[PDB]
Amino acid sequence: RNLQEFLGGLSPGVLDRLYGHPATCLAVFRELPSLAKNWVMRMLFLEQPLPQAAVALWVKKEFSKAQEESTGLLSGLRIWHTQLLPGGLQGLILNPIFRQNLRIALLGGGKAWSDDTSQLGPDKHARDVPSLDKYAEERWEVVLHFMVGSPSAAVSQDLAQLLSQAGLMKSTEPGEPPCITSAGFQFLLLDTPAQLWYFMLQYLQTAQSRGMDLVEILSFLFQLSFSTLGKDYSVEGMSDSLLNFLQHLREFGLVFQRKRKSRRYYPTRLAINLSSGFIVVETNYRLYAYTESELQIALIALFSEMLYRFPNMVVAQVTRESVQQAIASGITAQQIIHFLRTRAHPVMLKQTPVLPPTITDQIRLWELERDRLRFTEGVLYNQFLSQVDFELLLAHARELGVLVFENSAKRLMVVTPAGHSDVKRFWKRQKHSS
Amino acid sequence: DELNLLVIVVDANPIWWGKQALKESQFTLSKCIDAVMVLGNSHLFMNRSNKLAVIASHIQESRFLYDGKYELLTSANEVIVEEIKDLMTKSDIKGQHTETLLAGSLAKALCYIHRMNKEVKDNQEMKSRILVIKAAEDSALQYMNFMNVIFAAQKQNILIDACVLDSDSGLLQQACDITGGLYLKVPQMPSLLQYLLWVFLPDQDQRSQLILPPPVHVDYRAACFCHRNLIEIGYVCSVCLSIFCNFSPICTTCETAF
Amino acid sequence: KVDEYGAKDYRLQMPLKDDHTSRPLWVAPDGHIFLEAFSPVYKYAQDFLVAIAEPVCRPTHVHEYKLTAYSLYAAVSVGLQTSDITEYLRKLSKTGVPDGIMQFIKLCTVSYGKVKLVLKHNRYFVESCHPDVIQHLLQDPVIRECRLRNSEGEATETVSFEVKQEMIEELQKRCIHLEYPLLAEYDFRNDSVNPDINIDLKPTAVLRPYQEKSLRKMFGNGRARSGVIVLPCGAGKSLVGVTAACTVRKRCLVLGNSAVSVEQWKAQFKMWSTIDDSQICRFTSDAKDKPIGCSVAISTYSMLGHTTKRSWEAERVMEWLKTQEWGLMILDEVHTIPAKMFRRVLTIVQAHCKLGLTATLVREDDKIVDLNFLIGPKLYEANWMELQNNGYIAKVQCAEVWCPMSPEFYREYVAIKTKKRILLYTMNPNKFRACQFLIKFHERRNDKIIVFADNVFALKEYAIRLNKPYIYGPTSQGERMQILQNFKHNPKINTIFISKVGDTSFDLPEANVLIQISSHGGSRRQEAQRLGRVLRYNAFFYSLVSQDTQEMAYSTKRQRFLVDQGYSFKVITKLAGMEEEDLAFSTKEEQQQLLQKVLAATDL
Amino acid sequence: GTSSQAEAARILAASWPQNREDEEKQKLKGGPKKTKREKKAAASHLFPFEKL
Ligand SMILES: [Zn+2]
Ligand SMILES: [Zn+2]
Repeated sequence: RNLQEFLGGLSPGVLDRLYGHPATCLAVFRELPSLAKNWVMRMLFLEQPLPQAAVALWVKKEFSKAQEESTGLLSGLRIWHTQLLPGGLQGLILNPIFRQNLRIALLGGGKAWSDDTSQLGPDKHARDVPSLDKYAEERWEVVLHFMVGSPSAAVSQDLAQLLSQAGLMKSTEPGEPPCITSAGFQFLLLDTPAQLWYFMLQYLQTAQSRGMDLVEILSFLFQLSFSTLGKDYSVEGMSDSLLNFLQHLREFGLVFQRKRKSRRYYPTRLAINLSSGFIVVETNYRLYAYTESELQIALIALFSEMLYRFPNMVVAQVTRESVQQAIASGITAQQIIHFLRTRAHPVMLKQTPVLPPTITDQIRLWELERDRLRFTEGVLYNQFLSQVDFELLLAHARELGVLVFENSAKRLMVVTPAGHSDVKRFWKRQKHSS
Repeated sequence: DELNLLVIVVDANPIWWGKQALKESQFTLSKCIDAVMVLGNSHLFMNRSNKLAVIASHIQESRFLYDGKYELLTSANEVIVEEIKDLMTKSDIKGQHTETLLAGSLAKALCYIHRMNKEVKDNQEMKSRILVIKAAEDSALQYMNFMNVIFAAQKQNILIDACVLDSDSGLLQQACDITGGLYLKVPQMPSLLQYLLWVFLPDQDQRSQLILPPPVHVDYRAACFCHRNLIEIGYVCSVCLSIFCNFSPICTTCETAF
Repeated sequence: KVDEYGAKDYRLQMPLKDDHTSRPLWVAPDGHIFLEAFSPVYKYAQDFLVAIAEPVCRPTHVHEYKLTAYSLYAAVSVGLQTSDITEYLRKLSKTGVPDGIMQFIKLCTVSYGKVKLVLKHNRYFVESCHPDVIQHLLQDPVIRECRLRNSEGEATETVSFEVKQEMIEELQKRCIHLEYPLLAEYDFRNDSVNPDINIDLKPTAVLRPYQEKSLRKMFGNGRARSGVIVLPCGAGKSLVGVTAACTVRKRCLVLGNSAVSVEQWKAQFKMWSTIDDSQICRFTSDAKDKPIGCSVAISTYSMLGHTTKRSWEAERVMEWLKTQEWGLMILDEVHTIPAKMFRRVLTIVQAHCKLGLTATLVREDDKIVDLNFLIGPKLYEANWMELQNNGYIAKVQCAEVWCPMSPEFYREYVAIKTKKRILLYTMNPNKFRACQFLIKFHERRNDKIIVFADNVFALKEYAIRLNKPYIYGPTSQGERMQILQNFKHNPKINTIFISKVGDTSFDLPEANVLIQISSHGGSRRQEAQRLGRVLRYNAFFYSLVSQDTQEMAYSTKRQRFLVDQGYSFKVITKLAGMEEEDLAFSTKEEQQQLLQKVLAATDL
Repeated sequence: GTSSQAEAARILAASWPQNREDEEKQKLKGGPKKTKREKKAAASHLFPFEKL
């Protein structure tokens, strides 16, 4: 799910409170479509609502579908609201709080998002951007290894409970480590920013369980998204619960902090992209990956056969058997294609499309092999003496919604096993009434 | 993967702004600079990958101008303010030159766009447009260079948008018509920012969706070689295609070419 | 060596990755070379690797080459020495050369020029610079039969002895097993024993730079050695042979496969060599243009190795031909050299240099390895991708489009197994409709079409249904010639059907569309040759197969050569506008009627 | 027969690799085209008979 889908399902009060922070308004604005952004900018300095027809006349007739989609999205996000214009007309005006906060974030005003940074002076134990990136990568690899279950990764029990609630891994027997399900494999195959966003959404959906303010967490996350890389910020000025949440971020590698009591924290590149190549693919079904970490090697080996492992290179061959095994593990072909496209080497970016069509088509065809046969358990009826009697029973089954397949030519029909009892009673009752 | 580059050329001719200040009108150069900065901030807000460049033209040369608000915008606005203050404070009138060096700024903008294009990753296309705000009168002495710049922009498929404030410029109209850009004259100067956000802010694909004012009556008057003045009817050589205001027994250009 | 993921991992073997990625090369412990094409030094690395190793795959990004003993023999045959090749391999490694490659290279390159085979006065001799190797190989029982009568010591000057002419193949096969490979170097610059002819190519037959590389590699230090040059049929292949014959300036012998290829070679010589018709002769028992006393003689196989009684004129010509030395014996279609009777053709005639030319070196029964010592090492292998990138070879858009099996045919296909199912998927109504649709679409745009189809029995009803010309194959000589002659210069007719006849080097005119149906089992050579008949997206060829049949596996296993060549086969499952127009077998009545006639064979 | 044409077309045109591709097409193509360059790439990789 995207950010807009999550925001649209929130209550109007939550949306109104979210707009109170300038950082949140910018994040919402940058998620809007291109047409919506122009409307927002035009209505930035309007103190009066505009007629719906007047706004509708800005876009041409052919692009009316996009206009309707953008208007519906804006209404769902509650950026603007309909006003009863005098004379029976309907006026459209942006939310005053959201508009004011957006203007403050753009034009200026109020206090800065962060409290201050020069009060404590220079950092005694400051790091560098490559060091922060390495720390974030190490944390993410540790998390993904703990998803696999290797003993090399040791995380807090709360993280394991969160993963269990996320459905990636289930602890059937207490004490023993949880077993990763098919959804866990699908999530592991997902891209790193996508994995971060999914994890954050799962956290937010269960945020109320810990008694934490959703609005504050969202505002802090959006503020972190727009933060400048390599620059620290003051921990002070935040509620304790948020601080606890920040600790979880320290576990996830999004935010670097030397000590729990330290007043400084350095956002990482992963945190920046939270709001939103080394693999070469050849026409002979060969992958040449410029990677060294065991994570990428395992990910590639999930859907391909490894051949050679040079110290800075991995040569693998994509075969039918490997792709079939990966699909049987629960990973779909679209996920594999998206993973290959995301990790595509910059050299392949010249090609249009980046991945050769033959390989993607072959992978999709290999995916279609598994679902060649379709299975539907049910009960077969073939003892219809009269067409009219068959029609009535078929209509009753369709009313019950338990029909699976019908053949009026030969008076043949199939119903679900659960609905067989109702059909049997109905057929017996009709004969009794006869 | 849609990358939009906005290069804003600001007519910083000191004479026109000084006359405007003496008029004690509701519009000043400071308000124009603020509107340009707000437009740039909005352009950067439109998309993450959007890139902004600001060039100010002066009688001397072209200057590359590039708490509660965005951090990158805060840095960008401060640099632009410092650059414009440095340009205006050190702007000394030394000579009889008064026309704005608009052509040189456009050439620098084209060079900058060409430089930025190569740095773009091959998987993405950098759609680039040039926005020009005109305050002083048009200069006919740079007709050939202006036409060369227009042709280069058309060859590289770069939109050129002109925002005339007081006096209409035929060269800007020709540039907008040839490059497919928008030419607009501001009726009310204080409302400049609203016009910029309503018209020039959206990209070309968005311009297809939106309804925009029709183009103004673009002129195509040529410039005589020996007069450098707009003319309606003139003599044109059949060899070098040079244009002359009066008939001559020998072509001056063809005389030069041996 | 370790199988944690089933992959041969050599991370610990070659850690020399100092700084940092500038060398676009990777080595392997056993042997292999990986090259990065997207490097500024791509051309120099390609020139270095071609001269030392043969390629195994050339995709668009990462080329893969293989190191073999014969490749190193060819490399040391050129002026390149051990120190130069080793230092340049170490120069571009980016990982460090494993200590399993240096020893192999040293062992291969040390014993190259120790033993030579020479021909003089119709006598074969083996000459060794180091006398010890003569005693080393003397104890070999197989070599002892070569000498007659026992060739005491042939004390000359350098120790040599004579060998049996008819058993030269056996000693060549044994020498490589003894790690003493033989070389066939002919120093044509200074002979004074051979009556060198006055052949001289006209200074108007310009040659492309890729042919220049092969020609230069053939003549490395002023001498010509036996080798194999692989160039596409559409590319210039006969031109290289003509230029080599002109440079050798000696009595040339050309061997073809078909009785029409000799005319092709004669035409090539008449076009690009400036030689009078008196000297040029064809020995194929068709015109008998006095082959006795000739400069360049062109003939074909299956006649020089007759196992039966030979014609009196042919017997006299063979007797004359077996009595003198030959300079640069040229073989065409060398891929089918290792046969029961074609191999002895090499031993039945005497020649100094044996130059073999082919376009499809791939062959089953793994007999290509024998060709390494039958003639020589693989000299040049053209890179087809870069060849077509220059625009001189048509960029053929390869297609592999399959059709579902109709129910009226699949029941019989799964019911029968005694080899009678070949016709079933061959005569698939869906494949017939697809072929007809392609034929009509490409005729509407005026494109020349060649339709290959084996199983001539099916081709009969496949061609008579559309009322289009077809070559049964044993039709005649004149009918095929006139059909192919009017095929090109006629807008009325632009499509023909071929039954395994076009699977060799013929004079077929330029074509843009090729549609093959029911080809041979797994012959990669046949498919490569058929693809070669199109190139000369200018063109594109299609292959039609039937789903859920052996044709799927056959097509998959017979395209592995072209994918190594760099071609990609796009899969087409739907044809646009299939129901737009009317096609044959529209209804089920004729489709089920086809079952009786396709089961009517009953060849028992 | 009139019905024979329709029956043969139904059987042949959608036998194996259409009864799942048409289902995916019906259950997909909800969002708009990401970029116009995808259509250019498709036109460049498509054979001439698939362009009409
Ligand atoms: Zn004049
Ligand atoms: Zn002139």
